Amino acid sequence: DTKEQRILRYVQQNAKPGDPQSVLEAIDTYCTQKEWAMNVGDAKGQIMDAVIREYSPSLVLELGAYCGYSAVRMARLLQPGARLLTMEMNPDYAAITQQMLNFAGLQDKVTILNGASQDLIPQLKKKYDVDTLDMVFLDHWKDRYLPDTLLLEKCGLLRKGTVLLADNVIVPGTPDFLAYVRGSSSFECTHYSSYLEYMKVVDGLEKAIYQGP
Ligand SMILES: CCNc1ncnc2c1ncn2[C@@H]1O[C@H](/C=C/CNC(=O)c2cc(-c3ccc(F)cc3)cc(O)c2O)[C@@H](O)[C@H]1O
Ligand SMILES: [Cl-]
Ligand SMILES: [Cl-]
Ligand SMILES: [Mg+2]
Repeated sequence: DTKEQRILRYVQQNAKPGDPQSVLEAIDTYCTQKEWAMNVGDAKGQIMDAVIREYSPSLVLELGAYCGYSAVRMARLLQPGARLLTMEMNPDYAAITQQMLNFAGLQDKVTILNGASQDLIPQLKKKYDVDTLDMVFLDHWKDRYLPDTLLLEKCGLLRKGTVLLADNVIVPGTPDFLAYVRGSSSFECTHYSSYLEYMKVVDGLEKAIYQGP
C-alpha cells in the first residue's frame, strides 16, 4: 500500500460521496494528522479558489494531478459546462485522481489524462479538440514549468489573456520559470504569498497572464 492509496481510502471511509468539500476536508485532515503529502493545501487552495472565481475559465489545464486535490478544488468552482483537463504521468496516481473525482461527483467536468505533459500537450488540439486554454495550473516537476510553458506557446494553446497559475514558486521554487515570466514582456505577473501545505513555511503562487506573441 502507498501513502496516496491511504489518502484515497481515508476519503472513502470518512467523506460523503458527491460532496467535494467533504473530500477536501478529509484529505486535509489526513495530511495534517497522519502523513504529510504535496497537495496544494487549504492556505494556497483558498487563493486558487479566489482566482478561479475571478476569471471563470471555460477550459483549464492542470499539470500534475497527483491525488486530485487541486482538481477537486478547481472543478467544484467551474461554471456549468466549463471543463478541466488534468495530466498525470504516474498511472497509479492517475487512477487515484479519477477515483477521487468520481467520489466527489465531479467526473463529468474533468478529463484525467494519463501521460507526461511533453507527450500530451502536442495532442491537445487534435485529439482533445482544444482551441486555446483559458487557464493553466502548474504543479508538476518544478524544472518542467518553463519547458512546458514554452511548449504550450509553441503549440498555439495560449491566447491573449490566458492565466498561468504556478504552485511552489518559493518552496521548492522554480527559479528559471519565475525569472523568465517576471522578465518577459509576454507576461504580466502577480505574486500571492501564502504557506506551504500543512506547514508554517512561506510559499506562494505566481499568476502570469499571457500577453500574446
Ligand atoms: C515530466 C514532466 N511532465 C509531467 N506530466 C505529468 N505529470 C507529471 C509530470 N511531472 C510530474 N508529474 C506528476 O506531478 C506530480 C509531481 C509534482 C511535483 N511537486 C513537488 O515536487 C512538490 C514538492 C513540495 C515540497 C515542499 C517542501 C518539501 F520539503 C518537500 C516537498 C510541495 C509541493 O506543493 C509540490 O508540488 C506527481 O503526481 C507526478 O507524477
Ligand atoms: Cl494537489
Ligand atoms: Cl494548508
Ligand atoms: Mg505543489
